[PDB]
Amino acid sequence: SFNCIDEPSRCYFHDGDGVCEEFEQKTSIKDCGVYTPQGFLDQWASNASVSHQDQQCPGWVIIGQPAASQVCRTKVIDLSEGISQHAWYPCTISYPYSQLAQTTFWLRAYFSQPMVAAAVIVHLVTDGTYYGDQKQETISVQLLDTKDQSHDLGLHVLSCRNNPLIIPVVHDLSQPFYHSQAVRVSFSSPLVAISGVALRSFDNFDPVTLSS
Amino acid sequence: NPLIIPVVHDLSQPFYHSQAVRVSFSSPLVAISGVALRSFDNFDPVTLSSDCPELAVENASLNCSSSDRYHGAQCTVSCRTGYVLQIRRDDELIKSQTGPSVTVTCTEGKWNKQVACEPVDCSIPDHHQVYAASFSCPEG
Amino acid sequence: KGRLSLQNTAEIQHCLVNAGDVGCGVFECFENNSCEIRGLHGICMTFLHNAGKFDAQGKSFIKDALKCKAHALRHRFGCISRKCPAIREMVSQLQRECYLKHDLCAAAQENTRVIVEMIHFKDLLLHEPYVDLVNLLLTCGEEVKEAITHSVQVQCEQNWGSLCSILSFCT
Amino acid sequence: KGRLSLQNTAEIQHCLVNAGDVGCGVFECFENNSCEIRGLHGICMTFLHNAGKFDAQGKSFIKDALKCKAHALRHRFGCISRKCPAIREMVSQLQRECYLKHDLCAAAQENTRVIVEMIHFKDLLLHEPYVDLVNLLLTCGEEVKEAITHSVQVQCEQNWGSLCSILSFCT
Amino acid sequence: AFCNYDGGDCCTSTVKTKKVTPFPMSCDLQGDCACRDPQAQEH
Amino acid sequence: YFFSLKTDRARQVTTINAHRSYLPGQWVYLAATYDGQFMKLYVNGAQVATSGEQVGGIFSPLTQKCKVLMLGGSALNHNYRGYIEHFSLWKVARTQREILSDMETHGAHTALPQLLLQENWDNVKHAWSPMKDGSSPKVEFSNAHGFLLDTSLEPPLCGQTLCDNTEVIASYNQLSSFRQPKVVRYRVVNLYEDDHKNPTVTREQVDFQHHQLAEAFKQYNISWELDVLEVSNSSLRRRLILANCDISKIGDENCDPECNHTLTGHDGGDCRHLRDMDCNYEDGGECCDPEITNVTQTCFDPDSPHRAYLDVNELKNILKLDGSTHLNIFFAKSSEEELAGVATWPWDKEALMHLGGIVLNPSFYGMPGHTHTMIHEIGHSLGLYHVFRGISEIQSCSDPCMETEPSFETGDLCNDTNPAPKHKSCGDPGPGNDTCGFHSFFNTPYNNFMSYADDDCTDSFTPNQVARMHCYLDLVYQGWQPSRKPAPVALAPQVLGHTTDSVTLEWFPPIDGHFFERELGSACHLCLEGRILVQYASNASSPMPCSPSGHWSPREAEGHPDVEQPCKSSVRTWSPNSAVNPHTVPPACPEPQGCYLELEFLYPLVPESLTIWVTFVSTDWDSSGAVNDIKLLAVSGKNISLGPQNVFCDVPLTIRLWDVGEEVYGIQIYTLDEHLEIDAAMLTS
Ligand SMILES: [Zn+2]
Repeated sequence: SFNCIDEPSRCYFHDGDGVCEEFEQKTSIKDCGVYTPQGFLDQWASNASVSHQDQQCPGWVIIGQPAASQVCRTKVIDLSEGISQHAWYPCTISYPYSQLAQTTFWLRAYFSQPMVAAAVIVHLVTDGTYYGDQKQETISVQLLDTKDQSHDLGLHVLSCRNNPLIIPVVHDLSQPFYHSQAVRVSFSSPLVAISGVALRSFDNFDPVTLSS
Repeated sequence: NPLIIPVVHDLSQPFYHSQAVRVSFSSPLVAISGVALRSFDNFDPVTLSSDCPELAVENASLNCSSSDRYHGAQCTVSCRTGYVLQIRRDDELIKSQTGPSVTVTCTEGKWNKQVACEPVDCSIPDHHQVYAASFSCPEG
Repeated sequence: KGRLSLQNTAEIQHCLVNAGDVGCGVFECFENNSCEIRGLHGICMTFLHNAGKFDAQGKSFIKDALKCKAHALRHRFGCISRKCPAIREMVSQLQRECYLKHDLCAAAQENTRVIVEMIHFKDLLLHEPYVDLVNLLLTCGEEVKEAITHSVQVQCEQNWGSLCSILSFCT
Repeated sequence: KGRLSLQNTAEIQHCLVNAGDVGCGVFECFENNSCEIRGLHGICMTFLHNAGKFDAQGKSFIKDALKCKAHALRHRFGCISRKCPAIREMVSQLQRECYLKHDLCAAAQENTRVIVEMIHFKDLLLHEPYVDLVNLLLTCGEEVKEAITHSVQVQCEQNWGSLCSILSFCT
Repeated sequence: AFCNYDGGDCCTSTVKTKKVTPFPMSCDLQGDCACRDPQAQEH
Repeated sequence: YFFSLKTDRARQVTTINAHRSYLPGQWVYLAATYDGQFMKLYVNGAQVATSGEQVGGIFSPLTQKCKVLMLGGSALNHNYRGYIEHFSLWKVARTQREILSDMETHGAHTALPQLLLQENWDNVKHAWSPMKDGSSPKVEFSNAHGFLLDTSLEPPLCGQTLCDNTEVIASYNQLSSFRQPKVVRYRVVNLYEDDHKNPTVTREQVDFQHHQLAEAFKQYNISWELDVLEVSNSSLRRRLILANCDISKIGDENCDPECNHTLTGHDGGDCRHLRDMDCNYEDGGECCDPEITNVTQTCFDPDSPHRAYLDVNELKNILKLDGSTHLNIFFAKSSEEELAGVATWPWDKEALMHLGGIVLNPSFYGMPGHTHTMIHEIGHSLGLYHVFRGISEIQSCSDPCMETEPSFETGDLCNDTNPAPKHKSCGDPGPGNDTCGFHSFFNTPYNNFMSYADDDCTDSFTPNQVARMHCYLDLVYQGWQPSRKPAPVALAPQVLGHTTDSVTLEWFPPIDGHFFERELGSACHLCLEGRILVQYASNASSPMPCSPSGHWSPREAEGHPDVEQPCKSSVRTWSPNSAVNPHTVPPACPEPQGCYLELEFLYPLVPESLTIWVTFVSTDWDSSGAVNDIKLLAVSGKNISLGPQNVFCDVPLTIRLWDVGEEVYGIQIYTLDEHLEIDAAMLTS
């Protein structure tokens, strides 16, 4: 985990550096973004709409590939920093009102190119673990499509090691395919902050245009 | 009388050519008249997996020379000093980390992105700048 | 849990009218019900398990008592209010009037050692017909009462040491 | 279930050395163990729940008894054989030598009405330290024994009618 | 204040265990058995 | 190492870390740069981490006189322990080339306007002032450029010794001068009664096994000199000796196949399906006293003075042989018996001690059907792993190394050894889902001795496994071979510099690490380059916690530190709560002094440094230091006291000793922690 870039060969450490290289794409997933497999293609959300939109945290931060330079938050107590410029957490509802009222927040992100869903990538800057509250929180990754309701995928817990959490789309081949259009992410804890959602598809074939 | 078993397959796993079906049971009274296998009559997925208007952005520098705004008019948009870039995408497939600038491309008579060079937002002065003083910003 | 509606009365009624009144089939049907009247089937099985220790008079008493209890359970279960205290009252009343009319005291004075040494401390406390049989049996003879209190003290020394150490002597 | 190993002897030891000997924190830590020695925390809670009914002598006795019990429990839990009979032996021995040296019989003689009506059936039948306290208070005073056995009889009429109906009179 | 606030046992700043454990479990911590000493660190 | 920054304009303090735990005995040229956009940290000349969040100057010029610069600590007493050699602060940001130039020129630097401060400690009071309540640190003599060639080679991610390095094992492969014929002396321990009539292994078994051993190694330049040692003791001979049977599971009710015998009571009745010959399941001394019946018949008490089962380590403790001049072979009957006893690796602390050797089965030693299973136990004693170590002995598929490809630093660490699973049948095994990363194996080394195959299909060693055999006989086993040829230089000399007329070259020390002539009956095998004696703990003692005057003898806290994971709790360390019986609650250590470990050193010397490998600490502590106190003993009885030190899980504690004018023959480590795990100690003279 070093690289030397001179004729007298001065060297530097490239894992914690903020610049991605050509060789670093297959090795450091934490600096060059999510590593797409060779048989698939990732597409990130566009025209993402949120629920508790405010002046402090707007809803256009989900657009595009997020910065992977943001480290995981271990038992984060406060979110008064400049985290909303590169992420999104609910700001209208604070800690005690969310803890007592037990409300719900959602992120209804749209997409641009209608393709099938092979996996759903959700990249978060934190696991939502509180300094006092040690109880784990579980989020739900729904999925929306054109001219139909949904195709549910289940629920998942947050892991710091898997910050770009991947949801395998469960689908039976006896059922006909569907063109995924939007992704809805719902969570009830206020400390869940989403940096960006994605959608994995096939760059080889599209199974909707043929099975008309 | 025919029992249909939906085949579960995760789309992250690549497809495979199913060749044989094993049916195993312990009750002696099971009588089977025939077993089938459902496939796609259309495709084999193993061999497959073997004029835009002029755009103006405030507080920026449109240093691009797309003289003809046809399908493929590549332009570059960069904000000025003290201004950060906001992107609201419309139609796109892949993204690239351009940096402080961005590339906006023409597609079907509309631009693929909506960029906006919003000014940077300084914090409201409460503490940490002047000790024991009152701050009254008249502008913003 | 105060009503016998949790378990359907139709299936237990079909079980009662399908089985015979000679064996413990009626007590096999009645033992699974909503109200906790469990224990009659255990009495029917244990009385027919230690029947060889009794004499001819005792075995005739066992046959007559089980026949009267089965005929009464098939008889007076027709019109009765569906609640657990009423079911407990009618079960205790049929058991009392069946055991009093067939000379339980005569069978006690025949052979009391079998009738006081084959009882079990486990499931005696939680079964009401067992408590009914115990508190009806000791009013026959004073020696039978002394033997069953000796058995209770032996079972205290076996299972629960609380009442042995506390008030072993009354006054 | 004969070993205390199933509950880590490290976490309960950490809980013992982390808490203080004034309150019921040691008995709060001690209740979750592999052997069934539950009941000391109930004694500590019930003694510190109805402290207003006791006088100054009774309150001083309660404070000194809980202080000595907490100090002895934190002291002699260091080196002991890991088996449930040894745990019962050391708990009962510390309870006996703590109650005897602080004049439990004097607190029985001063205010008996609070100390004999505080026992609850089904909370002493399955708890060994409650049984130890009950028999020590019974041996402390004759009228205390009479009052606590009257409470035992009222609770037998409340809960379990077996030993009331069986050997109400001893001889 | 007549009995010197029970030697400071009702106030957290004057107890070696840094906790308050009143004699009745029924007394509320902000009522009769509360730290009402102004000389403590509560004020 | 970390470098934190928070300017007056900014709102968030940001830290920059390093990429590795710091070395507690190496000179590090730490360099922190900040230009205005990116702050960078250089550890020993390489850029480790750079952050670009801080912008602007660090303070306004109006508050210039208010900022202060502190060295070695802060106002909240965040004190530093170590040496500071050449302080330097610049008024401008220097790039990496200037950092390396200031490294290579040391402190002999001229005056520059960018050069704010360049302090070499010849007059501290001219530019620095101590605290008015504190005292100035002491000035000593040290050299940062002490070595211009690093003589330390790091072992790989799943290696253990010096010869597991990539460039040292290859020198024993290409060259042929390192594979000369070598004679290794070894012994066979034969137990007899007091009448010289019954052996543990017959003489014809030893005669057949010696020729079969020399036949399989004569093609690899290895010869074995056999010296059979016979010990006559009827107390040891008549009783059962077991090797794989642990002593803790005998008292535990959990069953285990290693302890299941009629002379063990079938794990004390804890393995039989039924749960005097049958009423002895754990008669309270009635069946163990010799006046009633024989002790070896029906006694299985784990705390009896005389019992039927005997562990091999207690047999080695009773015998107390010499392992520095011979290889000891012992015998033990075991219920498992699929393999022999657990051999001692050369990188263990028991490589040359009396507790080390090869434990075999006496009913298979010398038999023609199981002759080769000693040879495999030779290969475990000579530094060779199993061939399936990179596949079968993999606890998790996210391991640091897993032999999916042949390499010199993965799995078996041999290129000729193909990856293979755990197989018993000869030839290439069938496919399965047991392997985590492969399905089809071709050219599996079934012919190698390291597989679990039978006697017929094991014939020869791969030529990449003879380099390790000829390496470990020079590294660890130099005292075994009677040849006076010293250990050779295992690495080629490196060219340091040159000019138009001369070229300067340096080479490594020889591979065994000895810097002096190997003279027996002296301390010359522990001296270092520069007349420095470095020694470990020879004798260790600690009081029993459940006894008033027990004073049990710990064993795992003596030798060199051997822990695979330096923060996970292990079994090769000394613990206060490990001294108790498994059926006894461990007591808490006393308050004002705590439980202590008394270590004793073999050679009493005037100490210069003391290093203690504290392995595992509890997550929370009452005092700030886990080790409460350290008392240096003396030959004159003056206990020199030292206060608490803050230990870390990974980095060993290191203490520099000033003004100790008396020789120290041992130390005492007083701690209050229940689960503190001391592994080793070292007294650098
Ligand atoms: Zn092996």
